[PDB]
Amino acid sequence: VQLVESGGGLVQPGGSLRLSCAASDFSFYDYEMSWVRQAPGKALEWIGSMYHSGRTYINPSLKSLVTISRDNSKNTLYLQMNSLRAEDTAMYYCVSNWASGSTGDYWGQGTLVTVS
Amino acid sequence: EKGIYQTSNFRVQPTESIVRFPNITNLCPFGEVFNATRFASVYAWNRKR
Repeated sequence: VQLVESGGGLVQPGGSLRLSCAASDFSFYDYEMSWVRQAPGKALEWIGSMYHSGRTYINPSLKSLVTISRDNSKNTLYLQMNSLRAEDTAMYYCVSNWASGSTGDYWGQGTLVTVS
Repeated sequence: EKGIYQTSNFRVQPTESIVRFPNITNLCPFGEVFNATRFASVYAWNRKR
């Protein structure tokens, strides 16, 4: 897959977690990016999104623990979620060209996380 | 006077007009917009000729 994520594992309730997925060309991130996760038994739960300039809007339902850092030369973006609870034993995904439509986005694979 | 005379003509009128077309059902591309699995976003519409 052209998009891989690093991070996760068995963490005591309350720890931190990170995911890293990167690209190469400056113009590949035109223009929208976001994040998503599918917990087993849970529907889609979008969190946040941002444009090229970096203006962000976050879903007010779970907007209390959102912190994102972005890069351009490295062509990266990181969704940082802290305070790992017991309801995150699922797989995550970062997406490039998220808003482009049904056939304008590329998906990923994620990593397994164990939470007690 | 006696003899043979040509008065009019005859013509069998037709019925049941028939129209035949081939199996022209090539592409019909509307499933990519009408009922896409994940609908396109509000400001990034998909243009498909």
